[PDB]
Amino acid sequence: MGRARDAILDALENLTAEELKKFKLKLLSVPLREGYGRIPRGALLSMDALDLTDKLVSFYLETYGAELTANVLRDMGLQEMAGQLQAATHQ
Amino acid sequence: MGRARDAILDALENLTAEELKKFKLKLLSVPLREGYGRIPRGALLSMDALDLTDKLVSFYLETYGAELTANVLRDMGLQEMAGQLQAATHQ
Amino acid sequence: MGRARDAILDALENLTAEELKKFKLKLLSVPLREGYGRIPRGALLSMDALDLTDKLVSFYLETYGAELTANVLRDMGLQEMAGQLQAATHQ
Amino acid sequence: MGRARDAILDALENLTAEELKKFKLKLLSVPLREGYGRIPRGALLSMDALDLTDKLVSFYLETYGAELTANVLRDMGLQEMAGQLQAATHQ
Amino acid sequence: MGRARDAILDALENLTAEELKKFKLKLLSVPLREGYGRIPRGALLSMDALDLTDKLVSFYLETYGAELTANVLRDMGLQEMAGQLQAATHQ
Amino acid sequence: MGRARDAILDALENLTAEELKKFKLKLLSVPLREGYGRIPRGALLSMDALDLTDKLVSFYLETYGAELTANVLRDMGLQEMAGQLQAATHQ
Amino acid sequence: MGRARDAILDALENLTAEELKKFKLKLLSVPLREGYGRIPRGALLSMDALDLTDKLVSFYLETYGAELTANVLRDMGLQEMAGQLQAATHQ
Amino acid sequence: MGRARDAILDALENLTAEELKKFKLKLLSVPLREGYGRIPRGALLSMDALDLTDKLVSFYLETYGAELTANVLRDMGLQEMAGQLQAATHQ
Amino acid sequence: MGRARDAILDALENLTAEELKKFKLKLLSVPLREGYGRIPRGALLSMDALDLTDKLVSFYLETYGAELTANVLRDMGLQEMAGQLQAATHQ
Amino acid sequence: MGRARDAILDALENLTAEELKKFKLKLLSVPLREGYGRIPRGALLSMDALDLTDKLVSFYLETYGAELTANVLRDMGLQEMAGQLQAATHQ
Amino acid sequence: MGRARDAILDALENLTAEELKKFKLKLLSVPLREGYGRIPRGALLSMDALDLTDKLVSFYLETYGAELTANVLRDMGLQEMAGQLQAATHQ
Amino acid sequence: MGRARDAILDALENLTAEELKKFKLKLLSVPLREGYGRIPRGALLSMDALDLTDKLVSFYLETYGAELTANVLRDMGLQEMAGQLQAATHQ
Amino acid sequence: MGRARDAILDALENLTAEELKKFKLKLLSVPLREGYGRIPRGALLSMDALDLTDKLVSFYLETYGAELTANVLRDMGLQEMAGQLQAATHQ
Amino acid sequence: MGRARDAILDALENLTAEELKKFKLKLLSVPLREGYGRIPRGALLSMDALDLTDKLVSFYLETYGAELTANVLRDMGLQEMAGQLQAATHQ
Repeated sequence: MGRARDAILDALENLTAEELKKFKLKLLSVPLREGYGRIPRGALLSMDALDLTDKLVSFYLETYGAELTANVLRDMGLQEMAGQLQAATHQ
Repeated sequence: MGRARDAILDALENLTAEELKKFKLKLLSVPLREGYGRIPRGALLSMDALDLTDKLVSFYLETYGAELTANVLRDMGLQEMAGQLQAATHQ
Repeated sequence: MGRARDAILDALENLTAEELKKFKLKLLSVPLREGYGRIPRGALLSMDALDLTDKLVSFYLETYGAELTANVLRDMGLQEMAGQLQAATHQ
Repeated sequence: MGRARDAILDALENLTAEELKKFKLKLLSVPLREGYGRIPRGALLSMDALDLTDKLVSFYLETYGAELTANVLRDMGLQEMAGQLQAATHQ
Repeated sequence: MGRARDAILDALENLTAEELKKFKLKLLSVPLREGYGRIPRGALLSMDALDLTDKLVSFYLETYGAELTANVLRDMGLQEMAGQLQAATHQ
Repeated sequence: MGRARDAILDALENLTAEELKKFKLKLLSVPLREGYGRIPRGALLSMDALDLTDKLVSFYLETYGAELTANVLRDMGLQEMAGQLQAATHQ
Repeated sequence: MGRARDAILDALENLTAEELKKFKLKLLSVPLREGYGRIPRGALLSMDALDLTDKLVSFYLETYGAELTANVLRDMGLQEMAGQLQAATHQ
Repeated sequence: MGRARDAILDALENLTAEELKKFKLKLLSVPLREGYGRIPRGALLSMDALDLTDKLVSFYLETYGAELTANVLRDMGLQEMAGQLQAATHQ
Repeated sequence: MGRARDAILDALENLTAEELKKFKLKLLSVPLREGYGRIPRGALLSMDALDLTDKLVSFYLETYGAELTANVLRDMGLQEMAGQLQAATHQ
Repeated sequence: MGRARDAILDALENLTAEELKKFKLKLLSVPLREGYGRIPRGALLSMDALDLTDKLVSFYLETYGAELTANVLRDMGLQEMAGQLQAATHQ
Repeated sequence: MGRARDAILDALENLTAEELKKFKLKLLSVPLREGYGRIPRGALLSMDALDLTDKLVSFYLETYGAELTANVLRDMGLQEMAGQLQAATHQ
Repeated sequence: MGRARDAILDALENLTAEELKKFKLKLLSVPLREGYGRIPRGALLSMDALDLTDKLVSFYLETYGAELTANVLRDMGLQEMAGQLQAATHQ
Repeated sequence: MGRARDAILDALENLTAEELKKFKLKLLSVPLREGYGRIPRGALLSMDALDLTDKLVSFYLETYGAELTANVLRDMGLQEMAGQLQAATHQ
Repeated sequence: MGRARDAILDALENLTAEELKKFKLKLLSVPLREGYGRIPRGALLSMDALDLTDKLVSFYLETYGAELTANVLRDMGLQEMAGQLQAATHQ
């Protein structure tokens, strides 16, 4: 088990209830590269942090997941945990 | 065999719980073309999206089932799902 | 997918509690184009801004949804942040 | 089978949570004509409006249930929804 | 749907706190014609102007609502917005 | 079955929050006649008006409940609503 | 319901602050008929004129309430205003 | 088969899970006359109302079951619906 | 259960709101006998008069609560309120 | 079997959640005598009054459970409920 | 964001508590450009200078708001502070 | 088990929602020695005092929780309640 | 707990709104002993005498707080109230 | 985490309610360099000082947040506590 599955989940556990749903809604419209699908919306409106992390690390690998979450956090206004996430992923 | 069984799938996979029950409840009252039966009341209120797609593609053919769900989608006001679904259907 | 969902949300994120209440109340009587239903009252009076975005998108696409929100905002007095909304939607 | 499945859904979906419970509790004492029984209390006290439509159409025929709901609404003070639904049902 | 809902809410938006509660209290004793109930008191003393518009149009018909509000406003002394209200509603 | 179900109904929604809590607190101390126990306190501090009616009618007779509510009602000061409750229940 | 609720409030708006609280304080010591309670002090020490009228209606009906306010207003010196008050109430 | 199997069961469907839970909990402590055992603890705490009635009528005959249910409902606070139960049982 | 719950009650709504904070501030400091604890301070800063009565009856029985209320009420110099309260309580 | 099973029963529905939660929290810290374990940490924080009653009676003796509940109730300040329950248990 | 929202702010806190009232009422009669609504009275007659600036910038354009404020302040007679604020605005 | 479970919890419900907010706010900022992790804020900003004590004892033993609470409470100025806190701790 | 809570209370009873303002403002500059913080400005500038006593005893020892109060009243030249307060506090 | 979490908090409770609102108002227009977004306005104008600092850290990092707060506090006029906070920041 790569440590990346952990260094990402700790990021979501400091996000409040009012903002995590904003995050997950924003996830529906984030840009995607070629060869990668999107999580279905019907299941989308159901996860908490841990199982959402599970499906992100499943459909997306550790790397592209890391950068996509970093970018989307930077988009929504928070770059602070984005910075430490960047540091943890890059090293 | 037309891949529409997957189109109806991700069409149903992108929609949540409070509206899928509305979907099936409306399916009990939508008009049906001749030569076609209606799904029995006994079990219908229990199966998931997967089994729903399975039965609709079994009893009804791909075009008829797809257009039926499509009309139901415009019935609830959901056209964006219906639009991409019809896009997948006609071509 | 279209970045309109990404754009529109910012408008509702910059309104007070009573402002969005007036918004949703006026939404019940706005004119509608042919073939478009209206969101039911019992639901709309409970969800927040982002959920309201989700349902308006599910009912109205990027173009019609954007224009109708712009019309409502121009009706209620905000022509300015609606101005950047319509500017972003156009390009 | 009667189309009344939709209008009754249309009525229940635009009414708030505080008044749907008023509806269901008032259903316990509305007069009932011959040949019909009254819905058990315990089951209804947790189930939603659409399933309520389901059982009321099951035990009571669509027309009778329609005027029953209309009588409850004019009893509880809602007139315009009652009028629109009775217009849909009568013709 | 009828534009009269807006013609009521916009009129009530220029009423001050002592004005609106005096309006609401006199509403408890205004004469009512046959076939129409009265708003319950306990909840009435809590919700705001827009909520009040919703309830009055729910209990009373948008036309009938227009005349009853016009009557009560003329009764309480303010004749200006009564005039603009009747002008807007009549056509 | 007796209309005491909705006869008492309008009684609670014509009195607002600060006195309905007084109502239930009085209920903890009003004397009870033989063969009937007192409602558990933990549930009373959480039920609303409708749940209050449901519990009191379930545990106390529609008649006996009518006299109980009337007595506690004019005991706390309100005789008028107790007035039409007297009128409706006893006739 | 009786017009008295309107016929009473008309007394309180033509009189300014120092005498309304004098009426207020005299209310604590006025004689009461049997079977009638008195407004709680700390509760009464907060409302305005219209809420005071509502409280008077809550404990006292149109007849006894109007009579007692008329008697007190006569007692406190202002004789004419009680004049048109009793004129409106008697017929 | 006696119709008492149906008679008793009508009591269960108007009792939701909470009072159902206290009912089944008290069942482990209700008084027992000679010649009668008690329902096993393991099967009790998970089983639905219909099967509760089934083992009620198997372990205990129609009469003993009738009075034990009447007594336990009276103990838990419901004597009205228990009242019609006992009225049906005696005649 | 003693009517002191009703008795103590009417004392708190006959005292001004500016006083009740001084009331509770003294209550969190008055001497107590053995075997009885003191109210959690943070909660009493948010309870109302009714909730204050509820808590004092919950921790202290009707009697001891009566003497403590009398002692604190005479301590602040309020002679009339203390006299009427003790007259109600002692007999 | 011992009727304290019922007594401790209504020792809990007379109190609501926010004191129930601190009660069950202190149950993790109440003194334990020899031969008795403690309720497991994982499950304890999840069930309602009835279920925790079941577990405490299974783990602990009716006399032992009753006395420990009395002690912890005295610890949290509720004295009169403790007194009546201990009166029931002793005789 | 334009400094015009700020540029009005400092120009307003040197306006005494009485003349902001006449300023507010005068705002209800100022000429308005087409496509622009008028600020609601019920709100406007209650906020301070800060919130008045907030809603005037929201409803009216920052350039438009600045010029209209300069015009109206010139209308009442003040030329010095009006001159400095307009000088700050245009350049 | 150490009695600090109570000795901490009692320090919290005797202070209102305002100060516990800055308490929990500083908790994610106070220094930690090595080997001890920090409670996530995402769950933190929605818990009560009880759950706060629970997680503090979970992550940190009774002693370390005791001194951290004492020191942070000193930081926010409360020296006396914290005073009996250490008085309980060392002895 | 110390009676110093009560005395300081009526140490403030004869202070006018103007002198208590001078009191609190000079409390912002009085020297303090080590181990004690300074009162937050925004909070003090809105609290009353009672809340001021609450905060000062919360942060400063009853002995320490009483000595500081004696000192500050001595600073302003207030001799009589300071003398009686210090006489009460010392013994 | 950097201590600046409280080094900003202490700068907020020492200023009154009348000026924190115009502080957050000015925050709506502060200059921002690239990579830094602006807090949504609607949610902004409802938070307190603590939540204000929370999103100050959430949107902007420690040094950036501290310097922007220093600049804005210099801009609004207060020079003393601004110097205090900046002195706390740099060293």
